[PDB]
Amino acid sequence: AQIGPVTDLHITNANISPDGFSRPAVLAGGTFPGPTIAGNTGDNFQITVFNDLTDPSMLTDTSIHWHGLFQKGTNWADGPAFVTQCPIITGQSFDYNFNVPGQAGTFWYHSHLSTQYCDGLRGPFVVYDPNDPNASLYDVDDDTTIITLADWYHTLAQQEPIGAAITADATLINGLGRSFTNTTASPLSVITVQSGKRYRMRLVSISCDPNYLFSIDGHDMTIIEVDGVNSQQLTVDQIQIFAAQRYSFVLNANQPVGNYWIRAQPNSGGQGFDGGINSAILRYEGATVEDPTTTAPTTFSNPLVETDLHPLADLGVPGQPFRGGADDPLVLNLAFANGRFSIDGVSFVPPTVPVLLQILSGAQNAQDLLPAGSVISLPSNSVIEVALPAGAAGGPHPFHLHGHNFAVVQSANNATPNYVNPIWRDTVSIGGTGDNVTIRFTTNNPGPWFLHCHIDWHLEAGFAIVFAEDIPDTASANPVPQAWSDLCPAYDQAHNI
Ligand SMILES: *[C@@H]1O[C@H](CO)[C@@H](O[C@@H]2O[C@H](CO)[C@@H](O)[C@H](O)[C@H]2NC(C)=O)[C@H](O)[C@H]1NC(C)=O
Ligand SMILES: *[C@@H]1O[C@H](CO)[C@@H](O[C@@H]2O[C@H](CO)[C@@H](O)[C@H](O)[C@H]2NC(C)=O)[C@H](O)[C@H]1NC(C)=O
Ligand SMILES: [Cl-]
Ligand SMILES: [Cu+2]
Ligand SMILES: [Cu+2]
Ligand SMILES: [Cu+2]
Ligand SMILES: [Cu+2]
Repeated sequence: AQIGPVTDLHITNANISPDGFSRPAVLAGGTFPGPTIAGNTGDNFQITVFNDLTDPSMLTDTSIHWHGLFQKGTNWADGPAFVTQCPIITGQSFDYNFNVPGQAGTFWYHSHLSTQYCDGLRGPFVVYDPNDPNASLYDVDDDTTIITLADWYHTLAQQEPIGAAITADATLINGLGRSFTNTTASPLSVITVQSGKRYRMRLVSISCDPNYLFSIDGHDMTIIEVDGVNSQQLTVDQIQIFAAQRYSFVLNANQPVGNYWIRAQPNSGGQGFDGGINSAILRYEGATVEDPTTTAPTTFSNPLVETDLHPLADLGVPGQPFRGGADDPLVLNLAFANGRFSIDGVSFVPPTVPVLLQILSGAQNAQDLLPAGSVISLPSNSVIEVALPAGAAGGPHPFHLHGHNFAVVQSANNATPNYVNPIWRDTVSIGGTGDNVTIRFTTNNPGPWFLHCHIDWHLEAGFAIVFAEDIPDTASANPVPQAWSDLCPAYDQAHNI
């Protein structure tokens, strides 16, 4: 079952074996992935997070972010550790109490402390629309139509050795899949459909790192939502999905009753499908309980290309139709060297006092805010442009902005900008060497909003900045509950800070 919008959520340690290999994990709701948190557009979510963690090898503190939800007036509830709160300590709980006005779509939640989400704290978050403009395109849309794609590691996140390459050991689809090495025939996930019906498949990348080439043998996929944003219908036969992105697609169960491979090929780790790695099963009702015998094509006919997507609504693009045509046009220098990422020459290291708390205590320009050089102010009620030119090692980097979605004025692998009708989304691949992926948004949400690469290993290695949006109105716009005020004193006492 789905939980919420008002629910408890316990964070525990447990052993799991999603690929047949046992290891300890950090779990929400006792499962990997965690349970789906759900409600309707405009609902009040009250998610009381109980930190019950005891194993220090995966950190006993936690903080949870609700990825893609704007948190307008509730910046304190956003979750990034040392940006909007101090972590919750073990044996304590915290009520994330917020509203989702004006949003409906497919989201997710994840730890936002260190690389802890990699250790298991990740799950879907769905905001249904009772008046969804896409409702008539499908018949079924429920917990059974959510598809999560996850990377899974045998080595614990905190135990990844300095100086060695990090790659995953299995791809998990709906929490199950097979290991790339020492493969065993552990159970695969099954997604069941009924011949003749149409399904809103909610595809969620909960990856810590790889992008996936997602496909379903014999089928094609009609995209109707991108990172929470309704799109015009776009039919594809493969979707390259980067870490933290979401799509809804219509799956028409229009093939013969049978079994079809679901494929998710990561860009690193195991290549191909030998032994059933990188795989799940689409099973029609009435099919034999056996593995598919289908193949992929050598070449896909209609892969997703981001510039092909367009909003369903007339969203346009803010600003003027040329580079720099914004109130606050930025170009970030995104770099990597010697194990650390930087933005404009500064590698992100979380501060002792959360950015939001520094603001509430009276720091009132970004030069006053710590970490020095990692916080950039944005003016209120302004069009912002951020160019994100690629080139830094470890690409393609999926960049994500908290508190906002954005128009993707320029996409990967295409030098032409689009000031008319590009998709809006919240996580975008910045592409490859020489690209100039560029985003736009308007500043109508006071508070400190994290901008970072969503490859969690890169975030940990510094690939982030904080946009302190409308510093002057942050305090008035974001009244804080006592429990939030209590977080840092409890954390600092527990940690002898
Ligand atoms: C990406 O686009 C930005 C503008 O959005 C370019 O920024 C300009 O950079 C030149 C020097 O490279 C400066 O003289 C300008 O002041 C910048 N802003 C402009 C023209 O609007 C940036 O060069 C582009 N990067 C790449 C790698 O193509
Ligand atoms: C590269 O990106 C541009 C801009 O998004 C794409 O150009 C648009 O193409 C569509 C489809 O033919 C036209 O309706 C628009 O008028 C174009 N807009 C602009 C500003 O040129 C282009 O198709 C993309 N290239 C590829 C190969 O997909
Ligand atoms: Cl977000
Ligand atoms: Cu986010
Ligand atoms: Cu995120
Ligand atoms: Cu990255
Ligand atoms: Cu984030």
